[PDB]
Amino acid sequence: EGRLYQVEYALESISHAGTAIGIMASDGIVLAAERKVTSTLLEQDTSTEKLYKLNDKIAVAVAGLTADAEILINTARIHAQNYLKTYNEDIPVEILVRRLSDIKQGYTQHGGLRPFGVSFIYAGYDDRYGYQLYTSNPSGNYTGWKAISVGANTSAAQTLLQMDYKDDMKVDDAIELALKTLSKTTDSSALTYDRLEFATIRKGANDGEVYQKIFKPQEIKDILVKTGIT
Amino acid sequence: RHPLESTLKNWETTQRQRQMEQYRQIFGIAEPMKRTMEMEIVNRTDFNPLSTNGSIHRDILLNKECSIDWEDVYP
Amino acid sequence: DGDTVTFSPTGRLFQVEYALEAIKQGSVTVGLRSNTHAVLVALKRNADELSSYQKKIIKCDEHMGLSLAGLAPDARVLSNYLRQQCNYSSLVFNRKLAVERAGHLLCDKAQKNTQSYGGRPYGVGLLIIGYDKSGAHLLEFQPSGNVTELYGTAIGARSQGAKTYLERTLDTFIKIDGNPDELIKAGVEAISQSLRDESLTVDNLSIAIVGKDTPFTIYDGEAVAKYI
Amino acid sequence: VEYALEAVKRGTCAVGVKGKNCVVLGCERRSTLKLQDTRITPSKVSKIDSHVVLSFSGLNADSRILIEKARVEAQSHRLTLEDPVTVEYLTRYVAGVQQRYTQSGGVRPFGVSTLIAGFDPRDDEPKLYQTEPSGIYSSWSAQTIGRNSKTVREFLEKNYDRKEPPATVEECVKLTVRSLLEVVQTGAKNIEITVVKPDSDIVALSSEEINQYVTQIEQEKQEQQEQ
Amino acid sequence: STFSPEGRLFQVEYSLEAIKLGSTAIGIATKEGVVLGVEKRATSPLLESDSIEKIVEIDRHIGCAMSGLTADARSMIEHARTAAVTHNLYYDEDINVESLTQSVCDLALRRLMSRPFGVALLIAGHDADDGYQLFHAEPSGTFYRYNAKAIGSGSEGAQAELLNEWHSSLTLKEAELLVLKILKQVMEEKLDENNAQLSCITKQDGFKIYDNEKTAELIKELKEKEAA
Amino acid sequence: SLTTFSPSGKLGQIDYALTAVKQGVTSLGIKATNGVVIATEKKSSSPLAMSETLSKVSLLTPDIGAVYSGMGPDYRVLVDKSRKVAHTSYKRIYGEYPPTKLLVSEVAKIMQEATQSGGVRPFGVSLLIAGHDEFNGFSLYQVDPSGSYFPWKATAIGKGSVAAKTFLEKRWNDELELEDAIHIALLTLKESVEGEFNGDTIELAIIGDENPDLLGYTGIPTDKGPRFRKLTSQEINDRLEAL
Amino acid sequence: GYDRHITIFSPEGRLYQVEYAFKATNQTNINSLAVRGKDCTVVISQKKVPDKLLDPTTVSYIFCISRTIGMVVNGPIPDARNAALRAKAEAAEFRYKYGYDMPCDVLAKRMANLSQIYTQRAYMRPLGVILTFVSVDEELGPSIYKTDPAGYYVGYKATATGPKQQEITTNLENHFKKSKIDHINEESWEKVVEFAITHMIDALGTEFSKNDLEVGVATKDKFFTLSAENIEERLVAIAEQD
Amino acid sequence: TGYDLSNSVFSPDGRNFQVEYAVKAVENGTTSIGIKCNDGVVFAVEKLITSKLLVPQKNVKIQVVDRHIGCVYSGLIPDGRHLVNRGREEAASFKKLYKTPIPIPAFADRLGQYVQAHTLYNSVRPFGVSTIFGGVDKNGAHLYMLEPSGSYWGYKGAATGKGRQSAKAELEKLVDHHPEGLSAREAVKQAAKIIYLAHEDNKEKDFELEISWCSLSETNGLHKFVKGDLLQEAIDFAQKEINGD
Amino acid sequence: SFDNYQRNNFLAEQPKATSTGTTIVGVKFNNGVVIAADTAKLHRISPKIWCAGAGTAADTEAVTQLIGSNIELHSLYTSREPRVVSALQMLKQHLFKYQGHIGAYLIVAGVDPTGSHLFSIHAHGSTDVGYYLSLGSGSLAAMAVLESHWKQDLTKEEAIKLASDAIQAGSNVDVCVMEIGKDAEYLRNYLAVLKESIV
Repeated sequence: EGRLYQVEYALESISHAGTAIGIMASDGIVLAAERKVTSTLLEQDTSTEKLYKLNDKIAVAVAGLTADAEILINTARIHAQNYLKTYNEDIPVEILVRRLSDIKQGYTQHGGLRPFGVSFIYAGYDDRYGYQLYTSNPSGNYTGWKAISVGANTSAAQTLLQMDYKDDMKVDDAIELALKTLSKTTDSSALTYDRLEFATIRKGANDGEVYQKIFKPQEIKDILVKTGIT
Repeated sequence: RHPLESTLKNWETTQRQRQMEQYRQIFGIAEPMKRTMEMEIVNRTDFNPLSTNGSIHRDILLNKECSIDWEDVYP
Repeated sequence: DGDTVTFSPTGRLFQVEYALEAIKQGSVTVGLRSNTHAVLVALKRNADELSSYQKKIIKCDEHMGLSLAGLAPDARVLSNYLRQQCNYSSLVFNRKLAVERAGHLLCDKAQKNTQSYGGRPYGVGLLIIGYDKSGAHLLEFQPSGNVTELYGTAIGARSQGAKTYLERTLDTFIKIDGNPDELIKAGVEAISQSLRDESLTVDNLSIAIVGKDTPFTIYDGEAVAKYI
Repeated sequence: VEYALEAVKRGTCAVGVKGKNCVVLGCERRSTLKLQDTRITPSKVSKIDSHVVLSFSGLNADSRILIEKARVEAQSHRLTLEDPVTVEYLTRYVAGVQQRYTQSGGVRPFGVSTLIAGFDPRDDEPKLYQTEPSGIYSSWSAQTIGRNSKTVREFLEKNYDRKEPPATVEECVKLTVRSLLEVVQTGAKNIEITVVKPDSDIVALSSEEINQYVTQIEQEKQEQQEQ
Repeated sequence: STFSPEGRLFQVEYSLEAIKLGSTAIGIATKEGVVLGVEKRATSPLLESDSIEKIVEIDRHIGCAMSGLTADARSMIEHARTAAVTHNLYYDEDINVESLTQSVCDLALRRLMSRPFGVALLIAGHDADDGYQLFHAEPSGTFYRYNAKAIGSGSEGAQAELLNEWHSSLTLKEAELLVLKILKQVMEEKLDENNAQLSCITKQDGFKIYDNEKTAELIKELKEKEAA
Repeated sequence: SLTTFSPSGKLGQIDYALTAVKQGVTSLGIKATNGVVIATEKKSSSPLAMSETLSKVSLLTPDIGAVYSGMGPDYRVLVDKSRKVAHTSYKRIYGEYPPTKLLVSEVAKIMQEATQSGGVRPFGVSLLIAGHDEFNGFSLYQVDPSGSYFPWKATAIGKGSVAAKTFLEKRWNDELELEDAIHIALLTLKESVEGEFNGDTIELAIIGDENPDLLGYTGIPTDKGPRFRKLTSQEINDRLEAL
Repeated sequence: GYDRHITIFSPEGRLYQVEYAFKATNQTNINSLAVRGKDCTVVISQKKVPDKLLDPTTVSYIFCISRTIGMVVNGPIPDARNAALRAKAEAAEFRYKYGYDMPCDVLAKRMANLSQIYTQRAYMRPLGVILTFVSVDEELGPSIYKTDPAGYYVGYKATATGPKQQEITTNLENHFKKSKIDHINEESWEKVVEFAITHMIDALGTEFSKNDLEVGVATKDKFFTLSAENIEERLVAIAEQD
Repeated sequence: TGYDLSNSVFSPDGRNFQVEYAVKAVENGTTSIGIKCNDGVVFAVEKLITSKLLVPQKNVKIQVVDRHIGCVYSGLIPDGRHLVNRGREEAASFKKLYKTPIPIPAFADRLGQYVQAHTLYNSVRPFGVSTIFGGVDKNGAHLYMLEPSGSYWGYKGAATGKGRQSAKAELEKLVDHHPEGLSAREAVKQAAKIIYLAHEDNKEKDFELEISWCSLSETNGLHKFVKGDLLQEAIDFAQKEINGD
Repeated sequence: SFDNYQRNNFLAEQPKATSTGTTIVGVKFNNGVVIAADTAKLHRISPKIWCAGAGTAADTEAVTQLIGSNIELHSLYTSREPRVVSALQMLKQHLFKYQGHIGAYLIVAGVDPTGSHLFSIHAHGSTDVGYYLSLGSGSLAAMAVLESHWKQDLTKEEAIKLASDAIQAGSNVDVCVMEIGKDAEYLRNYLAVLKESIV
């Protein structure tokens, strides 16, 4: 047949995991993930749910078993820092996503293991190719994108990206389109500021380094007061 | 070269091999074979490339369930 | 079942019953012993009139011998193993293996493949012959590791005739010593009795002989014109 | 092994031809998915060393690990001899790993077929090798892998003689675009092609250059209509 | 790996039935040398020689030919080459051919009951111990000595004439036109230097494979002999 | 099944391990503004069988405690490996006992390493871990067989979990001090309880401010000693007078 | 289905190779009892010798693990002997690791945690046995601990086991309902053996000819088992009491 | 049903089926016996003959184990050869290390455990063979019987194989008329009667019987075979006894 | 752990480690045990097991906190208090494993459910025991002091006065006293170019 049935079901697994978006800019990258329907008693700043920081200059927006993803996230940190210790210089986003996407095929190569049920939208910056946005899935393939989604309702999200995305837009324009996308692909009756996570990458404070903030729930309110509803 | 080198690197397994020799002389051919066959179906069945720790039930068969080595803080 | 260690509902081992069905497929060989020497006759097989007829006699440093009654490669694994088992015993100690442990070593080593989960037993009947610190020996080996010192025996397909003959004439071999003469010819009559309508010829038939002051010398060569 | 070759028969069409002093390889590539970026996108055709190339059809995931295994070998061979690995030796290893992962239960075979090609130093023969899940290496002067490769293989075997390798990179490229244009009803923006000339002159062809070949063949085909 | 109700391995037999529909390789021995020959089938006229060479050298004294997937046996042939030349590099002698034939066909036992190299094989060559020797080898462990033998779809049907049409005193050219007469017998085709390939194996030639030009003077010689 | 995927991307074997958790004798924990509580029901057998040897609740670091629902032997090995990790990865490099986040990450890894490795079923336990970090404070986590961990304000697992979290979602609000959380937690296990409700059918333990009286020595004001306290049956029978 | 054959969860969270190891605990149809005095802990087993040519000196279900510690087993004799050889190796290593004698509590934990291995590995069988320890511990006094095929472990004041175990244990509970103490209220080990047998004969109804007893006794210096005439004094004293 | 297919699987009643199907191999092997004596131990074995081609001198079916210990077995015999073989080094290493012979209870557990260790994992099968073994040590004469489960118990007298049911009427009916048991000479004589008489179930096969003993007084505490004058006397004793019917 | 070896021999052909060459005592008393050191040399294995150390200071702090980790895990794995003979066994096994290449000289003193105990480990893993010991280079004077003025059952006060005298022989002291019913007691010291930027 030329198919793998566990791997088609691992792709069906990430299709249960809630919707996640990532959009590039002409100078930066954005990430925007939905937390699905959740109990009132869950904590809201201690819960490491969808987004993470893999070195000074790379993030991830994950959909899957978070438990699987944690090990890959940790190995990306270890590899990135060991690269930075090897070359005294930053790890490119593509080398990092290659290394993690190998592992996710290396288990898929095999009968002694299940493959990891995790998709990974990566944002990062380097002095190879500037800002890079990557996407990677349970079989271990990877692809670069300008604007992409993973997890549940991936297709409905890419139908909202397809016609609206204009190639030149800035970071703070993409912060609109992430919420236009997520709210149209919402898995809940409506959004609230605690139900989503965001992280961004920008060219330093101004020149030199890179700026790499995670939005805390008030900063998430601050981007919702804008591009919101009436 | 260093007088403790190799001697400490192999201490974990070499002491276990000698402990199986006491199991032979005190309890016959049955107990070391029984344990070394448990060792082979516990160590060789731990297939997990991202997990290099070894195995949790190994200490339940190895007496390391409630103890530390410098080798376990300095992997 | 076909499972290599598992027991049937009636306590049977189908894997070893089918290791003994290889006796119902290997071409005949026969053997016997006396006070001073022991003998085996191997009858061979071919693919076409052209084909060269199959080798089935070996030795262990001219101290022991061996034949096959099934898969020659499996008997060759036991042959090379026992031949090196007799090679390390010779060179390390300046001694020799007296044949007593050859039977044991085979019967340890063949039981193990029914014992462990793993690759199947050596699928072949074997006849081992040698000379000791005292006397010549014949050992029949059987798959799953039985050794029996049978005073005469025959193995391979339909070999019931040559057993019947070694039994039917307890004279001519048991009592025969010094010179080897009638051992070869009498064993050769027992195998020659067994063939239904097939043929005996000077390449097709080969004899192993071992004993006191005979360094084990393989007889399939033209000297066998003395014994057809 | 049988289901595994249906992975190749599920993979993109990949094709090539020898010439008297070059090899050209190419693939049907699905262009870009509206929102994908070419610079951030892997080529299908892939360099192993400055004088060696690999292209393919089937599991692209397995093909990363197959090319990544080939890349560590090709450099290790170079390191261990200063022998810039001959294409016939690069092919031995890559065919060998498809043998290794056929033979066992556990570590199931790579669901991939390859065209491997290159030029040894001063060997102006274009060495082209084809490999499959079992680890064969059939060489070919021209070949097709992937899906729909019926009409591609039929059209190629009607347009080339093994004793007729075109010397000019013009005809070399011209043949292969006609061939892929039988399959690509989706239009000739979807194709990608790459050339090896000897002594490490591996060269990719641009999206403009293949068009001076799509709109050279197209009016040649219209002249064949008016004839 | 598994047993049947009747003494024989399924992982061998259910493999070996593939070579019964494989390429029809045929070899002939003579007083003057050995001949080895094949249907030179190609997947397309686009395939070059020096790729899937269905006949190969092992050393100046020895060649090989086969009927299933050549790349499988090509792995065994890597070891066959290296083991042979390392014997010579260490001991300054060509390994006497039958001892190579066992050592190269013993790879199909790896130390037990193995998954097969799904390909039967024809080692052939020279030594001073038993002369020009033509063998056969298998996913089991087997032999031949010096006569005609064949593998692949036409082979056992061809074997009925190969046994008939041969004798010891033949010179090589006799076997050359004899190997073309047989190789045509079932292919539905005109053999030529595109549909057949040949080799002669002698003390004067070593192992050598007939060049496409010499395959056109030997087919011309058979074609003009058709009037006899 | 060996935890390989079913025809709609479910892990198969993990949903049955969650059902082993679901069958267990309840435990629950609450974050309170000045401390955290861990609470569970014990059972054992007749008045022949003690409920008072190695407790169902246990101490992981001087500032973290744990409690479970499901298969007791699984939990008991997870906590005794978890104790070993805290010393061999944190304390013997950093000189500080690991904050709750890291030691929960390590327990979560042992559980994930079971939903993928060879020859092994998932662990059949959910672990509530609760404790104090100087930097991010008084904290509560649930760790499930799947290896995933969720932080909470309050949570409950096992038999009573649906009622106990229904109660805690109606009850808990961002003003509760440690003691009124105990008075809701007691009223909650007063509705998990299958047997008699008393100071040996309930385990109850706390993290608050430290007790240098439990350091077992004094003279180094620096050290504050134990953050976690195992309440005795007398300390429990006082509060069981008000309920 | 295949789930029943190995230690892998079935649809309702069960482990059938642990449950079918519980039915293995019944195979001998033995019943057993263990009880504490003020200073001792004492353990009792039924005995069955089917063959007329079997040796009763060797139908043994009571084991000394090491000087002060012992156990009784319910389930097949081969799995029982395997437990006794684990348990002696656990205790002999503990005096090496920690410089003091292994307490019963930690041994019953340590055996119960090995039972968690076979209870998690798919490629091992649980043992078919329930254990019950005896020792005198300076940290706690005389003690008893249970263990079963799942690795469930629990300390006891007095316990009984086998296919009749709910009857023996029901009448033990209804003794402590009267005395209201943690141990049988007597000082000599002999008194508590004679009490235990008074409840064993009352419970199991088949009046004990001396062969139906095997007994171990733990005290501060020694765990030991009753010699064929030492058993006879207990039996005469119970016969003198009524 | 359908649990039968591997070694380490309890079926619905908690039974290990590879005890239940291994003991069927013991049944259909050889029938043979042994007795514990006031001074010593006796073993008496059925050397069944199906054709006269054997070397009956060297077809030894009782096995010498230690200087004072011996052994005998029924089932797939190759299994029992291994048990004896590393049984010899197990005893001889104990003797080399301890500087005294191994006690029979001390031997009986190590062997019972080597068999039991093959009933745990499914990477191996049971030993299909029952064994009877014994000897003399400073605590006395001792005799044990072992079964594929690793079950073992001490015995006064024991029997095995297809003849076992009528043998379980000559056993019992020894000790029911000999509650003292026997000194080893009458155990040698009585034993031969039993196994002769046990042929009642089967027609048209032949045998020789061979016997062996060790004692404080019938030999100086060494294992020896009983053949010759005393075995011909024992056969002569037995010969008339089934012929009493 | 062995890394960066075979290179330092060439670089030396080295900073000195902070060895404590001072002197320390333990004295067994009417209701407990005393130890003291001539100061921070009084490390804890556990609240009731204390070590006065000497020789390489980093070795003493590292091994005592490793054995104290083993013993903290131990108290959590048994539900019991640890013993001075447990610490003595583990220091014997542990310092035997590191063959005196870890260089610590180390008193062990403490109270446990069995009683009050006093031992010392020398670098080879060798052990001594008694009613009193002194260790670290001043000890030859404290040999005479303790043998002379100790007697059957000094109470707290005289053991602290004798400790003062013993350490004074061979101007300041740390002392800690383990009393059999009570929390162990710890006593300390008882006796013109310019350029600028923000970074």
